[PDB]
Amino acid sequence: KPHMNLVVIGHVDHGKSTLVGHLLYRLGYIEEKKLKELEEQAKSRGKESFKFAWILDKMKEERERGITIDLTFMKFETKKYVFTIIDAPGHRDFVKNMITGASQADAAILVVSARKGEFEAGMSTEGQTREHLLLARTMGIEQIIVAVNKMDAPDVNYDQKRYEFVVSVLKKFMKGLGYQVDKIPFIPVSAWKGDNLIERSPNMPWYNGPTLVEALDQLQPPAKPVDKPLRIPVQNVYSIPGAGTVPVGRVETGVLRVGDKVVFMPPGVVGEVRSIEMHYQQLQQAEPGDNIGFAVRGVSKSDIKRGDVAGHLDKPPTVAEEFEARIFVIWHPSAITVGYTPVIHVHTASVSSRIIEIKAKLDPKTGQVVEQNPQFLKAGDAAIVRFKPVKPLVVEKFSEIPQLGRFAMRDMNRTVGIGIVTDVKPA
Amino acid sequence: LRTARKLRSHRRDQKWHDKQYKKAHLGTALKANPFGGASHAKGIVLEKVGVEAKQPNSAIRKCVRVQLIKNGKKITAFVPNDGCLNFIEENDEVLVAGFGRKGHAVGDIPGVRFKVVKVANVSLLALYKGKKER
RNA sequence: UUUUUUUUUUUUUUUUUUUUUUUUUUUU
RNA sequence: CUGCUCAGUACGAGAGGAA
RNA sequence: CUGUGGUAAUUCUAGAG
RNA sequence: ACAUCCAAGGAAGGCAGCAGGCGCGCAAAUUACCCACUCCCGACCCGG
RNA sequence: GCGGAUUUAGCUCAGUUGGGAGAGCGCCGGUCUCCAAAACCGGAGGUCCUGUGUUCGAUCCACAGAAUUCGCACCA
RNA sequence: UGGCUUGUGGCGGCCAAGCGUUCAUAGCGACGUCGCUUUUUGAUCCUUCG
RNA sequence: CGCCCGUCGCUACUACCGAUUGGAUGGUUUAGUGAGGCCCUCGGAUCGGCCCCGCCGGGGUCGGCCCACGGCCCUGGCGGAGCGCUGAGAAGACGGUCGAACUUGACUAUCUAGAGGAAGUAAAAGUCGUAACAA
Ligand SMILES: *C(=O)[C@@H](N)Cc1ccccc1
Repeated sequence: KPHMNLVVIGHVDHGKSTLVGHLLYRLGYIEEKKLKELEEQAKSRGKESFKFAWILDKMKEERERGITIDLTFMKFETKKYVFTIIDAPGHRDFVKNMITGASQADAAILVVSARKGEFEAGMSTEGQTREHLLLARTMGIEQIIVAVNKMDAPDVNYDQKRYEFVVSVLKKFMKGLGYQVDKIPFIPVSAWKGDNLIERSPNMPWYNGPTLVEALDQLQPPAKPVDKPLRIPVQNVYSIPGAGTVPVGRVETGVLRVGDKVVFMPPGVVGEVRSIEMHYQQLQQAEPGDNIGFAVRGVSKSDIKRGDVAGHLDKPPTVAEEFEARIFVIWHPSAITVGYTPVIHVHTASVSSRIIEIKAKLDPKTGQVVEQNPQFLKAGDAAIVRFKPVKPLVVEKFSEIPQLGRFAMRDMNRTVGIGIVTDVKPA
Repeated sequence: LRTARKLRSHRRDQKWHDKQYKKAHLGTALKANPFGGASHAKGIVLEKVGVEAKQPNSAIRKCVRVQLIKNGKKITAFVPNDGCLNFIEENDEVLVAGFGRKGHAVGDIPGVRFKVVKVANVSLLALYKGKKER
């Protein structure tokens, strides 16, 4: 049964965690006694409507504020697939976390509230339906399902006109991003009631498409590049009684087996795999797509962090002394010059990088040079630029390992530009 | 031949006059230094302060005050190589060791009984010559 | 028998940093 | 005066936060 | 040792041959 | 005196025995293979 | 991960409410000297840590980075 | 104690040059001028040493 | 124009002294309290054997043609079912020595906080006087 990684994305409060939680529940992955206890705890803290969300949101600050802060990973299994599902935050402060999530994903569920004002807000200039869609594209997610959520809400009440309104807006925007919009399901659901999650909803007779589970089965599994050299960007590092220090991350390329000797770049520390675990099931090998924790003998937690990359010793992950990229500028309030230093979000990493030169401005649609060494770039421009990371950074050429070779540029907490790396000068 | 005990007792007591023997005899070594008699202690560079040489010799000596791990006490330390300052950054883990038998510092040095040999769990020789690390 | 011998201070505190240079057979 | 629902709501770019 | 049993849970343990 | 899981009712534990985690520090390993050797333990074998 | 401080002249610090900085050492330079000390001249010396927003204009505000610090959270 | 009066204390008030980045009064007001007040203090000797 | 002394002013580091009846730590503990097992006076949930009586079935003898029957000895079943006596035997319980642990203080050994007071040492030179070395 093929495995897939699913990221759940969308604007703050639109219903991401409630969807995932409620889906896991009616699919029977969550103990009724636990759902009962969560509900009681939720009511007693003034937050009844967070009972499904609190399956995913566990941190003290998440519960206090009623928001997701960082990623949560859950395994569930449909008729055709086994999914690792990744719950991502909508809050603008934590889009860096959502991005690491997208970097690990094969497909995305975009959760979009149909409630009056909630939709418009998410799709507004500085909204996260807009931003998350953009970032998901740049991190290389092609398969997308959209859950038009909260159909149950009184200000919505299962209205097909409201639904078709959000669908059309979403379609015009998504097509401008390069999505193949004709192929993607727009399912009207209620993460809270359950409508169209797993079974079909009587409240919405006018809807003929897949339910969300059906839409999942209609996805297609991605290429498994087992013959390219091992690369595992670390998403987090735990220190675990019995195991020791265990990096977690999704195997992008190559294969990893217990016994293997592995190196973590850019620090250059080397350890040896004691064990491998996916969703609490011990493994002996892990292949691309596997989202795993791997115990490492001889490595201290302080040696390694998120955004580090693990490969085998003979073909270690490339550390960029500098690198070259083709970029498009989504948004900027003035202009970008040589010297401009946004943070680069690539795979699980995020490191400020200085533009040391702008070799050429390109026509954004054709790719031809329109000017050698432009005096600056502005919103709407495309370019070939050189980048020097402020601290050691791992990147690969897009042509070689695309999952370590696509990136976003962010500055003053906004997404400014997008990029693919066309060349790397190794450290 | 029957007066053996006096000579026996006399020797041990007169022996107390030897200060190094005395040093072993009193639990002082354990408590006279931040180490506890230890040869090496891991530490943190609290500050880097330039100091002046003593007597006719005139020089600026590289000096680091270090917070020790288990001990948690202030330490006066000597930076050894030429441009180690370029390579010494505040709050990087540092291993320190002493100079020529415990007691007095090198005559040129003022109040430092300790030497800095590791940066970030890396020996000094490696940073110092180009071929090794950077 | 051969020798003293007075005189005595009326008036002289202090002196910044650093100082320096050394090594041998064998006869043509 | 306080709590429960009002409600993490409207209003906010957020911080927040009602009646 | 047969069978017949109860409990969230423990080296729980009935009653009957 | 520590301190593990609590269906709220309860139930356990003594790794100063091998492995293995932490801690501590200036300072000491691997979650392996096996009864073939040396013995020993149970009854007339050959178990452990 | 979150949140606060701090970053200004070679050194250490003061200012500020957007029109654009100011002092104590330094010290450094010269004269005299073997070289300093003393003495006597002479020195001016800063992308106000960085990007972007706002603005006619950003050292200052807003929003974002770095580096150092200090709280707090997370806990294979 | 009480009492005249209110300098002193306390409080409002007309005018608006100024603060308040644009603007005087949203929120404050120089000076200058009208006063209310009798829990401060002051001056006065009227009632109380028969 | 040689050496040389001490107070006084900076800057730093040690150690001495110290209002708080000062704080922290670990060992032996006086007393008051006392879980828990255990020996021991009891108790007595409960179980079986024989005691007495009546009734039947079966083996061996005696009085009966019988057969039922009665007596002895041994078992099976029912009533007075426990009503008479005995044995082992859980909860509990008298009084104990052992003695955890709680508290209240002691006491050592081991560090330690502090306004101030007082030396020194880095000690090169600022500032006062000539003590010692040549009666
Ligand atoms: C260890 O649990 C990982 N394999 C799963 C995980 C848990 C928490 C945080 C990150 C990863």
